[PDB]
Amino acid sequence: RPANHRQLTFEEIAKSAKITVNEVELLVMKALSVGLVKGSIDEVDKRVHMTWVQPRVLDLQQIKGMKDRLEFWCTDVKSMEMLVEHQAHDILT
Amino acid sequence: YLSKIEELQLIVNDKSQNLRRLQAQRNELNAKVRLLREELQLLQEQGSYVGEVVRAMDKKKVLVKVHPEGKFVVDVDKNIDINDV
Amino acid sequence: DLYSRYKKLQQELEFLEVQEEYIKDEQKNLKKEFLHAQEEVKRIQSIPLVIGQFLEAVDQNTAIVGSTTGSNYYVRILSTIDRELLKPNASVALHKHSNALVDVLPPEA
Amino acid sequence: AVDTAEQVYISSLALLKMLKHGRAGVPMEVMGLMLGEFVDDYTVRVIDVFAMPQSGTGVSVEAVDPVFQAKMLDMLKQTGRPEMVVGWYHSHPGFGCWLSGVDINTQQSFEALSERAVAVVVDPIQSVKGKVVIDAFRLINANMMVLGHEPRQTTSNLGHLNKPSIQALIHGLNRHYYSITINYRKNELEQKMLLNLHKKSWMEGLTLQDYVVKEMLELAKNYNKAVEEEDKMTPEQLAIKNVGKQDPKRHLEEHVDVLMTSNIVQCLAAMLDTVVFK
Amino acid sequence: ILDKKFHGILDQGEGVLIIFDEPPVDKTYEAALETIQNMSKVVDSLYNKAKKLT
Amino acid sequence: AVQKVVVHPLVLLSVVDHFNRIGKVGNQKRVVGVLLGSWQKKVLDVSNSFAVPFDEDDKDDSVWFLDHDYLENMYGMFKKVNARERIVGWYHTGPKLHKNDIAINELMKRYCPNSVLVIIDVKPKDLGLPTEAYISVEEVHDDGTPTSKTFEHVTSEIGAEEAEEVGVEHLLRDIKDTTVGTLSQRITNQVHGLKGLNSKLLDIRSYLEKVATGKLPINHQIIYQLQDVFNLLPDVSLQEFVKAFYLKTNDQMVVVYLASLIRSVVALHNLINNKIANRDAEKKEG
Amino acid sequence: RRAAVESLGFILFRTPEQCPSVVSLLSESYNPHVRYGAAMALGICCAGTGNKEAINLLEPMTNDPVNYVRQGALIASALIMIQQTEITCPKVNQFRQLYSKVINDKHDDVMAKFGAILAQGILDAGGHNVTISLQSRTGHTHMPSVVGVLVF
Ligand SMILES: [Zn+2]
Repeated sequence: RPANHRQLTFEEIAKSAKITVNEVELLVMKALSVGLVKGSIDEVDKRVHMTWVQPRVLDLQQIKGMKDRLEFWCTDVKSMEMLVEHQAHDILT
Repeated sequence: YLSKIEELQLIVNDKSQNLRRLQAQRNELNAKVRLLREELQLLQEQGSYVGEVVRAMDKKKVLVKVHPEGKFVVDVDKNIDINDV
Repeated sequence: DLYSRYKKLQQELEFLEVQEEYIKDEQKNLKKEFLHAQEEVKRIQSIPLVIGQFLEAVDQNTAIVGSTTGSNYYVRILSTIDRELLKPNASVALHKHSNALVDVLPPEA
Repeated sequence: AVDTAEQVYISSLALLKMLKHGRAGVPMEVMGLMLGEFVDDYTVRVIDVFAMPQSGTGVSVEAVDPVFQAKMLDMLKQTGRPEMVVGWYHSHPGFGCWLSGVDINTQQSFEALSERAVAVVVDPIQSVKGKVVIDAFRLINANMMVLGHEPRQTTSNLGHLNKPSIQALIHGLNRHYYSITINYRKNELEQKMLLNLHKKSWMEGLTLQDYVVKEMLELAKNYNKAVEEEDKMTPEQLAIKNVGKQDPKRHLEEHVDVLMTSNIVQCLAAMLDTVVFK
Repeated sequence: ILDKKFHGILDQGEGVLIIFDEPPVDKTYEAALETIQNMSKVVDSLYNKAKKLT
Repeated sequence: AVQKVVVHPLVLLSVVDHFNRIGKVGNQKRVVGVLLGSWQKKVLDVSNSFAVPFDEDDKDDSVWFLDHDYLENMYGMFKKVNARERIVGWYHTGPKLHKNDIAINELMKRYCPNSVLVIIDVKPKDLGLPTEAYISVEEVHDDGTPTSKTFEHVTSEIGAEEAEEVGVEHLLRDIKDTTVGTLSQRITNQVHGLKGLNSKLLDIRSYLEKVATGKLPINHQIIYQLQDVFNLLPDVSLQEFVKAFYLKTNDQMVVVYLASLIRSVVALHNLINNKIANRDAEKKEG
Repeated sequence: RRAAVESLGFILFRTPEQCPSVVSLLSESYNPHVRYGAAMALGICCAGTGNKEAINLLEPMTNDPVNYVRQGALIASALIMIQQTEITCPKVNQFRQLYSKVINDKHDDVMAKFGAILAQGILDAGGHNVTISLQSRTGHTHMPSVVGVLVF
């Protein structure tokens, strides 16, 4: 899922997990005890919270995530580093 | 009558001169601050020994007994008289 | 002479405004030089300093110092040490070649 | 014959081997050799200085094994390019310098063998990055005493070599000696790269790895209270009267630059989120 | 809570009654105590300043 | 085994001087030499090295020549003058690796089991870091070949030693230690930002070149597995630190209140001394 | 740096009346180079001036701690005192007996007293008949008085 939704619902868990609405707490606490993810779940509304995870490749040879995040970030911090230079133009003097 | 009074206006220019002269004085301040710091090689030297002058003798020398050691007839510097030794 | 006086006042002005920049740069330089003076002289630290004794100062910063080699010497002390740490004495820290007063050891108490 | 101011261009490898070989030569005053090129009378560039094995008897020319030289330089024959052994070096690794008796042991030997035969006196103590502590000289004949010993054709470098006001035992032994100039030649390809690898190594942070940001500000607000009240307590007792007394005790209170630079660091390191992030 | 304290503010609807404060903040206090006397010095110097001129 | 080192630039000039040996006479144009190492700790240490007379041909690229008197008994003379220094590895130029590397690896491992070679550069105008360090282990592959001695990399670093810059830093004179606040960190800013995201532009560029025609990093899946370690932050279309909204507010909080309070007190430092000192020394007319 | 403080009178001898105010703290540099070239700068700059400020500033330059800047300051005293007569500045005979002081004693610096009699000869070039001439009546500058002095 294309993040920025990490604290979320439970019906997609009870739908894709082929589990019920009730048995998601066993699910999340046992999955934390396994050791593939380490985020302490917001349990009051069955709201997920996640950490480090193991990947299975992105867009078909990692086109889209790589471009629109990696190179977007490249030109982000690169060009705003040029802006750091632009305001720090002669503070080296 | 433009080309008369611009010359007078060129003393706003001369305000930079006073500031120039005075920061030249400011540099002249640090010049002997740095000379005081350059002086400190004299601190970097072995100073001297103490000595027991028992009694002087003729012909512009004295005797000196060093603190654990024996006596040593030694020579003087240019700044000291045997009348004062 | 209003074509040549007004010519050359500008000239001597631009001269002195160039000549200001030299001393502006030297004032930039010598503060760095004085900092290099500060720290690169104050590396005079504890190269394994010896314990001795302090006896006399003829004036400001020129000592007469006894040692735990027993004898008595005649050196100068730095521009750093406070003059009310040696007030009859101290357990003192001395260099070796320069053999000058560096520091006050903690007394026995 | 005629005399003109001799110049010692040094290889910077020689500087490194002198400091290292005398550093390992811990107090026991090691001996090594100098291996160089005969350009003229008034200059010498040394190109190679290698190591000689430690002898615990007495620092001598008789410890110089010539077949050790033959074998070592034999390995060095096809290795790069060999040259003439043009001198030697001993060590006084704690104190500055003096003109040893080891000089008058081996110097006549190497001025018999070689021609320029430069004595070399060394010390590592006097600094770590900013001095020229090594010292070098050369024995004078007794036969030139009919000549008065004041010709020198380029007296800028004797006006730079006499200029440091020569210290103790050198002019205790002005006789049997005459000095020699030792500059550091053009070594810029190494100079710039050790400048790089000094403010890239010998100052911490390999620049990917600096951008302590906060706990230093906890300790620094401890600083900026504890330093502050002492900056407060003192200038109350400034010359609040009309006295014309002129005798200061000097303590120069001010404490400005700590605040200044530390808080520029704090603000531009609080910038790190908006800087490195987006 | 009234007369004495252990700085327990009335936390009616939480369930802990959280007992909290940060007593070392006194860099700001100390700077205030500085300013109060720093300009006592300055005001004492102003007499010289506006006296020795005219 | 070998993890990080302590290396002093005497080896660096011991590279550059043999570069002066074979540069003007340049026929095989390469400086390949032996790295003596005072192996003290798990951290390595070097204070000596020598360059072997050596060649390396292109055809079949496995013809190469040591000098085993210069390798054995020169090392023995060195062991006599310094037994603390012993062998730890070697070094070469030509940072493009090749096929003879594994052969001199085969011979460097019999002198020292956890050996390490050094890829150098003769002109680093780099970001920069100095010369390289490897580690030779056998992981063979997922392939089933006879033993694959593929060069694994040790993270290289530099140490220090007393009294080894005495004339050199004296000659440069451009030494400026205490100026962090204007320049010494903006250099790092320019450096890690631009030079890390352009190495990352080589990452996207090289790996999209693998997408087009290349390895397409399968079977070393640690590539995108570690781009997931990058992808701790996904930053999806609102850049997603609106949970760090108040956290960044509370971060701006502390330092900007420090800024306001402390710099007002910094004014209270500057102004009073400046005005009093100036008014005194100015109204003293003579 | 020495060449930079040597080029000054070479480019500014049409107006020698600014050199004291601009080489003033240059006479108080760190090295023998800029101090030496500073003495020479006031020397080759203010040749025909009846200035005596250049003289007054060469006074702590001829009493400097560095030896061959005292040499070069005697030579700069020769430079200021030519295109100058006795009554142009009252220290001409003071510098004659001052050269005499420093050279006719032995205990002063040999390298720093070499300049004294050579500077006397500069001062008595033809018995003040002949002197240096950077600036003609025509304004055509003279090639010995530029080229020879820069090599000198
Ligand atoms: Zn020795």
